[PDB]
Amino acid sequence: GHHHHHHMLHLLEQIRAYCETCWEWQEAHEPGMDQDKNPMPAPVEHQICPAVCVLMKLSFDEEHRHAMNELGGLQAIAELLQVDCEMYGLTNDHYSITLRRYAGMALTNLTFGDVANKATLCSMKGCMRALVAQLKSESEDLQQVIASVLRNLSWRADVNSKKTLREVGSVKALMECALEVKKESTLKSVLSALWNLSAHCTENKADICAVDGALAFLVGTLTYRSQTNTLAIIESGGGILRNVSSLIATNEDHRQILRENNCLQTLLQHLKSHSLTIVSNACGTLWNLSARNPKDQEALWDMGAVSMLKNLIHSKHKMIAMGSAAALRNLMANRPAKYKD
Amino acid sequence: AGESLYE
Repeated sequence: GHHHHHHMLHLLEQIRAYCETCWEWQEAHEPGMDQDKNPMPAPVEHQICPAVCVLMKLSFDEEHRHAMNELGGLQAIAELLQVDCEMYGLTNDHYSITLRRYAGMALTNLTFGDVANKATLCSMKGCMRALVAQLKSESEDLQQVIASVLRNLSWRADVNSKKTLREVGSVKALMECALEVKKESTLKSVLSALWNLSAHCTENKADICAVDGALAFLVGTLTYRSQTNTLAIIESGGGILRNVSSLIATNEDHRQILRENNCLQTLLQHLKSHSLTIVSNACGTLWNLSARNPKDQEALWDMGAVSMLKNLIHSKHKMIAMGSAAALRNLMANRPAKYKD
Repeated sequence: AGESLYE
């Protein structure tokens, strides 16, 4: 019979009505000292977590996602996230933390494989500012959900969305976040988001390198010791390093940072990895760093890089074949004088 | 890093 997503409608209607409640408060918020009363709408008193929790679970299925997209679900969930962040700031309140996490999980699912929803969410600038700001939250699980959203927003982004992600300071915020995270799984999401952002433009690459301690940290991630039986951190960190190494190659200071954290020698060890992503990333980084610098050319020569790169030039993987060969040409074309006697 | 459902 009349069997539609009316429960979903009811759950969206709950969230829109709570959103409405909140915007009445902040419309009425007399700048600064609103009054002695001090009561914002509390999301617990509206039972919002259960509502957003249900929409989050429904968002794993594609058919419910289609229904959600017809009924403006992404706009409502994003609005919910924004307003709570704006009202209560960077709280450790578990009810507020849980709310933002579940909202962010739904936005992650809703932006997955959906270029329109990526653009819509990116066009909601206030929500995007809230997301970025939540990377400074003391909840590392919130950070992790926030980075998951930005990871999907940074993948197959249209040019305006790419422009917005840059303008809201997502790149700097993710890199500064990364330096302070303890939980491995949080770091994965954070570095997954950065790896994506790092391929967009020179400006994003430059901003990653400009963050204090960021290149030293990224070199450290190359020898990360996982507690989750995965190479995600080495792959993502090295992938970020590969994309930004085009700029590091022009910069003697940034090269010197890499040298003192044993980067080139680690990149050579990475050529023997059982992850082909790690080998590929290293071949890309070595390609860049072996151009236009005698110091690192001579250093790679001394570490046996030429013999190591030879072994991969006939690889069946294309970027390993291309990456090792181009780095090999550079070293062959700049043979140090002491290897001609 | 690609894209993904939440995990």
